[PDB]
Amino acid sequence: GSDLGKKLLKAARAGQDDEVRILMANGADVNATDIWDATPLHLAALIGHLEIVEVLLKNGADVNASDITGTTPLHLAATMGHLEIVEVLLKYGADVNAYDLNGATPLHLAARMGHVEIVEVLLKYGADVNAQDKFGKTAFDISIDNGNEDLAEILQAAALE
Amino acid sequence: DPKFESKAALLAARGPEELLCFTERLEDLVCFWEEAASAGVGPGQYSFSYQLEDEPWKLCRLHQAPTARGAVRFWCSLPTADTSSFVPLELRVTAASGAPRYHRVIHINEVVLLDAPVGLVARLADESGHVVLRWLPPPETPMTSHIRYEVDVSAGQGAGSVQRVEILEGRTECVLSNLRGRTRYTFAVRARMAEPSFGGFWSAWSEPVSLLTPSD
Repeated sequence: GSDLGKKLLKAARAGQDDEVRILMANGADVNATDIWDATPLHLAALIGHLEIVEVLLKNGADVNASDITGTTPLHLAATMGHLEIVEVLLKYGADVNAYDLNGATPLHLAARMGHVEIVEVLLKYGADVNAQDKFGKTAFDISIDNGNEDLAEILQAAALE
Repeated sequence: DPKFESKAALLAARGPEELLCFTERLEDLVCFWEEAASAGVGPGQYSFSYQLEDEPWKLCRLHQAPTARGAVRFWCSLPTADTSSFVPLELRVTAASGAPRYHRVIHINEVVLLDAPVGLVARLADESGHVVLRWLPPPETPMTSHIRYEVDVSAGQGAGSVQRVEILEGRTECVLSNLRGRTRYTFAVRARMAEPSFGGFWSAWSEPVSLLTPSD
């Protein structure tokens, strides 16, 4: 792809907030992809740099971009425990029930990592409590498997509604 | 070899669901995770790939070993001595089917788990009633001038740990005061990188030494 796109992928991954803005002001492709079809938004959501996430989304980054594993930025933010980024992605229209090649939604991954607040934010945005991954596990099942009584209580109450 | 299993288990306790990477002497790197055993899963069923700077993506052979708690531990060992420290290293673990397992970005030597200091010796100071502690840095470990230490002082009976002393960066000795006479004290020392960008984790305690203080 573009030479600036390669630089933007490296700068986003490196957490260089200033360089990301400089590269974009110079016309860098906000939707450039690496060999895994990951975008700068993927890498920014992964390392938890909110300011990079913001300037990418404000300048047209694909909030629902999937890499070849079926992973979206919301998957990575939920997995890594970046609460505000999960909120920012969701308000910019990220698919709350997107599933990867494991059939795992952000609710599954947030539950597996024990992020109660992220689960709550996902639930408020319409996460499917009953969604099963390709192994038949729901987010609630995962909470039981990890002995997370807080998540189990929240997920159980959400299912009754 | 046994030390790695202790260190790996120590990190796994703080993050059971994570891909955990650490270095012991800043020249090698081990990344591992733990998961429940399954009838068909083995090292071949996962692909560990990594990209450093502008190098091509590379594959790392995965090893499988059991744990005391019955989880299966998968790990990869990458050389890092010639790599500049704190440069980004992107890591991916992918199932054979292409499904995601892990995706991380780490910085070289951002989680250092040193070996314990060695050669600890206690000595009655020339100033009566004081004890001087001296030790060697963790063996075969670079940047010894950037390692800080902590000294533990323990009594015999129920008193146990009576003192903890912080040793400034690069120092391999300290003088201990406020020790009770006619008392058998036990000393140990641990190490950590002082930056603290190297992680901020303490090593295991050194082999202990003991000493009987003089009267008065």
